[PDB]
Order: sequence, then structure tokens, then C-alpha cells
Amino acid sequence: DELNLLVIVVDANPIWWGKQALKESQFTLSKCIDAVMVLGNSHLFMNRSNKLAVIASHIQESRFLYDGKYELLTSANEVIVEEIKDLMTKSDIKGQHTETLLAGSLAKALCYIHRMNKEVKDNQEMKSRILVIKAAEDSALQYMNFMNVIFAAQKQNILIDACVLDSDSGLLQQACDITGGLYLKVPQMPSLLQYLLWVFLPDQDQRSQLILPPPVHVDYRAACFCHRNLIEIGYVCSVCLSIFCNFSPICTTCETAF
Amino acid sequence: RNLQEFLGGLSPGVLDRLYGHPATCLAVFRELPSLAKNWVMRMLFLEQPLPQAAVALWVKKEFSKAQEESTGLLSGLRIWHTQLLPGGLQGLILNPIFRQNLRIALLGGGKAWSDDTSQLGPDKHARDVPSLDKYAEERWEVVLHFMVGSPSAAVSQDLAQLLSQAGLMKSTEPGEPPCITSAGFQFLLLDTPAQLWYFMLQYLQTAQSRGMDLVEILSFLFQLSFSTLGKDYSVEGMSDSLLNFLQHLREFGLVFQRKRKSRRYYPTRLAINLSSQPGFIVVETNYRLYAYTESELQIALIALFSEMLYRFPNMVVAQVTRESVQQAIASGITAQQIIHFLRTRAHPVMLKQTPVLPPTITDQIRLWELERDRLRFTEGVLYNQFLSQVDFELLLAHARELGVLVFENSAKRLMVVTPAGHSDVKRFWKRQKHSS
Ligand SMILES: [Zn+2]
Ligand SMILES: [Zn+2]
Repeated sequence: DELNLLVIVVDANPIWWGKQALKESQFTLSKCIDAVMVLGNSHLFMNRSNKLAVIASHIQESRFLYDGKYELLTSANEVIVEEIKDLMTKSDIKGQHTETLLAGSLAKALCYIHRMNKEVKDNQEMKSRILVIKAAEDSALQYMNFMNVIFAAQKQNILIDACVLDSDSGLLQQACDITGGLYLKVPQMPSLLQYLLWVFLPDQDQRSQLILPPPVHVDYRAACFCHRNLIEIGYVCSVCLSIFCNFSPICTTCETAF
Repeated sequence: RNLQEFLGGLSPGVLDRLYGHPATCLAVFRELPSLAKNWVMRMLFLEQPLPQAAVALWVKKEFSKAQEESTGLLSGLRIWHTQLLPGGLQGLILNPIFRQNLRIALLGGGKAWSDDTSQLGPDKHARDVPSLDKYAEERWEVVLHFMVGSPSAAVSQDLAQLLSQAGLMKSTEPGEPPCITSAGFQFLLLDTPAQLWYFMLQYLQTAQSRGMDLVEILSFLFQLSFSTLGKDYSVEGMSDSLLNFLQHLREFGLVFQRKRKSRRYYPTRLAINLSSQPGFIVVETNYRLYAYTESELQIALIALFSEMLYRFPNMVVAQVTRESVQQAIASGITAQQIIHFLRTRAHPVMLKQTPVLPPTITDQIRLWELERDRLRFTEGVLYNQFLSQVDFELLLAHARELGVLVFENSAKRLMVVTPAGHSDVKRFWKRQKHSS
């Protein structure tokens, strides 16, 4: 009767993976996809009632990615491979946009979790958690949407786990801190799957039983309204609580509201 | 009994042979506790043993009991074997055959479990999922009616003999049909997956009489457990005995097949549920049961422990009275089995409430169960002819040593013992006085 839903958000930003491939490093996007598929198969093998969802983010949008081995796992892997191949082959750079649309993927994941919750029988509770792997740099332009997503996830009690590969993201740290999730930075990319099989694999009840690394130093720098950049000290309005980097005779937001 | 208990008593060679099939390894892994699964996954990609202390440090001190239980269960199942780490240390490493088969099942590799399905093309007489479910339900209803003794249901002779060997039904005289015992009623009250698992365990126990390979039967059953519903599989590639066993499955409704010589067989929903629906009984606080069923089997099962009131073409209204529960208990059915059956068959509407069944009804049923066992009777022999406390103490100690004592009371120097041990106690008492 214990229903566990795992949603894996994969940062498939073409620029970062292209740079990694040009670096000729030991880790590639193919290995990351294989590790994600193995983690999903392990999660499904943990319990029959467990459900899996995979969403891949891109500059364009978010795509729902979902012979000796399990038949259902074979079909799931084939579907994931077909979806990722379709997304990558049809991915055409049309515009100057480069930041990953991480907020949209999280919103779609929350919508999918909400949809699945209603279909769940009343006698069972569907415990849901979201795992995010970060490859490219964080986007500061989507601060408000990211915070809204964090608050929505906290309202429904949905864990958010962050697995940073190269560049640490403050937004992911804040999400993990607020939602109670786990934030972890990968020291060695080729060993990534092992971490996925050691830290994020157990459920929240199982995490209490086991011993986990302490949370990293979470930052709480805000984003200025007129700059959309991280700041430490700024001017905050006393009415709409808007944050400004520099003093202004009149609040722009308050002037907007009539 | 469960799967773990059955696998505990098997020899290490049989367990190792079982691990040679990837399907068996997956079933064993899923039967493991939650903590054991994490340990198996962590040690899946390890080519070297780990120290026992290092494994013990993974779980916190407060939950050390669960860690010990998981380690003991894994050792009993022989999933991992202790390795003599150099320097006097002990290393823990999974079984190489089991680990390889688990990796093959999860990651991939090797040949498929089934030979092929497209060699013969599409089935000329293929059925659908609802048809297979209806066939399985009809087969199970026929089997259970034959257990009841209804002449409408007739099964094979060997199937009837299997029930007799299982103890559910006893044949007092040859030719006359057997009568269902209390164990048969308990089996009927059990859940359908539990009934299937118990029947399969009895078949495995009795397979030694037929001289059939236990490993092959278990591997085939586990392969059927994970088989996709609505997909046929190749009959070819199996030994002659196993096919015969498959024919018995054809009688059980687990596997559907058009003809004995046919090369296609469709696993059914019951076979899938063997590894592990919505319920059709509504329970009211006024001791009334509303069942959305039409088959005579469910009506009889409900009438075993309840009094029937109305039978609408798609509904059954019954009343749970004290007399009906007492009669059911006298028939041999305990209150816990009745509660479990009601919970299993409970309507999805009742699942909205925090308790599956109202506490008052369950408490009343349990209290009615204790009514029969309120009075305790013990046939025996009472000794009350002790002149001295010292003499009483020696005889009481001797009776306790013999283990035939029923009741003792040193305050009044009165004791009660079994009639079987009465002769021994009298002989001991005579020897003490004569030798004095
Ligand atoms: Zn500003
Ligand atoms: Zn303002």
C-alpha cells in the first residue's frame, strides 16, 4: 500500500553537453542517460507499486521521456531512448536563449504528480519525490517562478533532491532546504550512478534509518526586481515587499498598482 | 507458510541452482525487506568483499534490530557469503551467480527467458484479457465448488488426491466423496493470492513423490509470475515433466491453453498475482453486509459466517448475528480469518474511511469468538493426599521434571496432572516410600 513516485528531471542543455563532449572527458550525456535509466529500473525493482517519471529540460521546452532483462523495463528504456533521440535530433538553435528552463520542468512534474495523486485509490497514500540533476549554470531570471514552484511543492509535501554535477546552484540548495530534500555535489561524474544508488535511492522513511551526508551551506541571496541578479544587501519596500538594489524616491511596483 | 520459510529449509545446492535463473533472483530480491534491498543494490556493483563492521555502520544504532534481522535473513537465504578477509577480518560479498543473474535481469544480457513468439506468427485462436480473466475465475470457482462438494464441479482424480494429501478434505472410505474439514474452511476464507501460494507450496512439497525437479518447477513458476498479461509464450524449450506440470496449471486456471499439443500458452491474471481485486462487500454499523456478487461461491462463503436476508439479482443483503458467528466458529473458522476476509473483500467506498472496517463490528466479532473459549476444561488426576510440605515439594518437582504437570498449588498442597503421567507419578511415589 506504500506508493512511491520518483520523478527525475534531467538537465539536457545542449551547450553544456556539447562543451563536455568537445573536452573529450570520461563522462558524456549518454552515460548520464544510462545512469538515469538504471536508477529508474532500480526504483521500480524496489517495489512493484512504485511509479517512475522522467522529464528532460531543454532550451525549447520540457519533454516527458516516459532479451535477458525485464520486459517492462525493456519497453521503458526503449521509450526513453526514442524520446531523447527525438528531442536531440529535432533540437534546433532558433534564438539567443541559452538558460535551461528548469522551472517549467518542475511545474510539469508537479502537475503530473497532482494528476497521479487523484488516480490513486483512497486506501493508499502516494508519496512523491523529485530528483533533479544539474549540468549547466543556474538561471537567475526565473527566480520568482522557481520560488513559487518550491512553495507549491512544500504545500503538497513533495521532496526535491538536487544532484549538482559541475556548477552549484543556489536555487536548488534553497529548494532542498525548504522541502527537506537532499542537495549533493558529484565529485566524480563517472561514479554518479553509484551516488544515485547510495543516497537518493532510499525513500524518506528509509533515509531516516540510514546515515546521509550533512547538507551543504545553503545561501539565501535574493534577486533584485530591476536587475534580476543575486544581491546581499538591498532596499526592500514596506508595502509590496519588493526588493531593489538602489534607493528610489517612489516604488515602481507601488506606482504600478492603482 | 511463506516463501522465505520454505526457502530457509532448502539445501545450499538447491538455493544455488535456483539463483541460476534471473527470474528467481528478482522474486527473491522483491521478497527481501526494505533494508535488505538497499544493501543488495549497494553491493551489486562490488567485486570485493566489505568488512562486517563497515556494513553494520550503515544503519543507526537505534535501528540495529532491523539490521540484525536483515543480515540474518540474507545469511539464511545464502544471498551473500562471508569471505575471509586477509588479516583476520571478515568480508561480505554477494553470491557471484546470484549477482550475475540479478545484473542480467536488471541491466540486460544473455538470452531471453522465452525462446520466441513470432516464429509461429499470430495465434489463430487467440483470446483477450477479459476472456482469460473469465476463464481463470471459472476454473477457480469450479475448484472451490469441488472443495465444497457440489456435483456440478468435477475435477481430475489427481487434483482430488492432492487436496486429500493437503489435509483440506479427508476420504473416510474409497468411492465416497471426501468431506471438507476445518482446514478446508480456513483455506476457503483465505485470500486468493494466499490460497494460490498455499496450493503451490503443497504441490512443491508433494512433487518429491513424483520425482520432479524442484528447481525447474520453481524457476518456471517465477518466470510465469513476471510474465506479461495477454502475451503468449513458447511451449518448446521445456522438459517433458514440466509440461505435464503445466497441464496441471491448465486445470488450475493459472495458464490458458487451447490444446495439450498447442505450442502457445497465455499466462493469466491469477498467475501474475501469485508473486504478490477492488472488493465487493459493504459493511454497516448495524451488523449488515451488502455484497455486490452473483456467483454461488461467494454467497456460500458469506453465508458460512452470516445469516442471509435478501438476494437481489446483483446484490446480497445479509445480517451478522451472534448465532451465525458462533456456528461458524464451531465449524472451525476463527474470528481473525473472518475479519481478514471482510477486509480483503471490502468495497472501495469503505476504503475512504481511516479504518477499513468499523472498530465496533470487529470488537464484537472478537468478543463473540472468546465466548466459546471462556471455559477451560482439563481432564486429569488430582492429588490432595500430602501429609507434609516436603513430600509435596519432591513430588511436584518430579512432576515438573516429567513435564506432565497441569496445575500446581503449594498453598493448599493440591496438584493436578495428566492421566498419562499418573502411572509414572504413582510409581515414583511408591519407590520413595519403599526405599525410605
Ligand atoms: Zn535594483
Ligand atoms: Zn512597493
